[PDB]
Amino acid sequence: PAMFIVNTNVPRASVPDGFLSELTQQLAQATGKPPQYIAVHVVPDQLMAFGGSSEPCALCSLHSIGKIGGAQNRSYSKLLCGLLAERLRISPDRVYINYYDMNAANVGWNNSTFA
Amino acid sequence: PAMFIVNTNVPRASVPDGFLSELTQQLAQATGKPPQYIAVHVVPDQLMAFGGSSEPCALCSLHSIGKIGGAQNRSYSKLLCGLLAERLRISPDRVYINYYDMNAANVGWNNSTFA
Amino acid sequence: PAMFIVNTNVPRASVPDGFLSELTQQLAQATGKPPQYIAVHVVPDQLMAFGGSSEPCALCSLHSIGKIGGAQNRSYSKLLCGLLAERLRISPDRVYINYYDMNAANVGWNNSTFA
Repeated sequence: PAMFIVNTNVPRASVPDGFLSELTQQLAQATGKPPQYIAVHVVPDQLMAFGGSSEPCALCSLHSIGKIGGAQNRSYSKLLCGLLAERLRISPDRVYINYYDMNAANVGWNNSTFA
Repeated sequence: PAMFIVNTNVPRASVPDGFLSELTQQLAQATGKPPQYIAVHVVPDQLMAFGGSSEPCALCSLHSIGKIGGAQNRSYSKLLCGLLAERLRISPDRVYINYYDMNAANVGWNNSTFA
Repeated sequence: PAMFIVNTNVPRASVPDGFLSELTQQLAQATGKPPQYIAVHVVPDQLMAFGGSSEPCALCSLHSIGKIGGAQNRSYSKLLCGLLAERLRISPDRVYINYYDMNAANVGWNNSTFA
C-alpha cells in the first residue's frame, strides 16, 4: 500500500485530465505494488510560498509500507518531479516530497490494519 | 492530545450535521483522552483516486501522544471505518488511516510543547 | 530545508496580506536556514473542531531536516502561536503544531533527495 499527496498553488483548471490515473500507474510501477493499493490525492489552488515566492510550487508526501530508501527515494523524486514539471509546469527546484516508510501495524484499512 | 483528519472526495453536502462532534466523542472514548484534547478536521470535495477509481474513498491520519499500538490501531480502524461507512457511505476497503505516535516534545500547544 | 503548514477554520479574508512572507522570514530566522529553503502553506476556511468547539483553532506541522528538539520546538511554538494569535486571532491554547525531524534521504527536491 502507498498514498501520494500533491499540494500546489497551480489552479484546478491547469490539472490535466488523466493526471490522477497517470500518478497511480507510474507509482504502482515505481514501487512495484499493484495499482489496487495505490491511493492519490491532488490539492490545487492552494495558498503557498516556496523560498518566499508564490510562483508555481508543490509540497508532496509519499507514505508507503516499505519500498522507501536512499536510492528508491531518489528515483521517486526524479519520476515525481518530471511529472509535475511536464503536467503542472512546476519547476523541480520548487518541489518538496516527504517520504515515509510506514509500519504495517500503523496503516488501517478495511476495519483492521496491515499488520 | 490527539488529532484526526479525514480527506475525502465525498461532497460537503453529504457530511451530516454533528459529524465532527461524533468523531470527537468516539475518539475521546476510544483513546481514553478527555474530549478537550481531541481535535478533528474533515476535508470533503477532494480530487482523489483509490486503486485507480474515483468512487467514494478516504485518506486519514490520527496523530496521538501515546495510545498507539498494534491492537489499539486495529480497534481505531474498526471504529473509524464504521463511522465513515455509516456517515459518509464510504466502503471500508477504500479507506487508509495512518497512525502516528507523537513524542510529547514534538507537539506544540499554548506557546510551548507537551514535554 | 523546512516546510510549515497551517490548517485553520479562520476565513480566507481574515488572513492578512504578507502573512506567508512573514511566516517564511520568521521561520528562516528561527531555524537558521536561508529563506530560499523555507516553504509555507496556509489553508483557511476549514471544517474543524478543537476540544469539541468550532471557535478559531489551528492544526499545524513543521517538517525540518534537523533543527528539531525539545528546546527548539518550545521556542518554535512560542513564535508560531504568537503569530497565529496576533495575525489570525487564534488563541494559543486552540493550536497544535506537530514537529518532524526529517532525514535528508527522505526529502525529495529537484529530481533527487537531500541525502
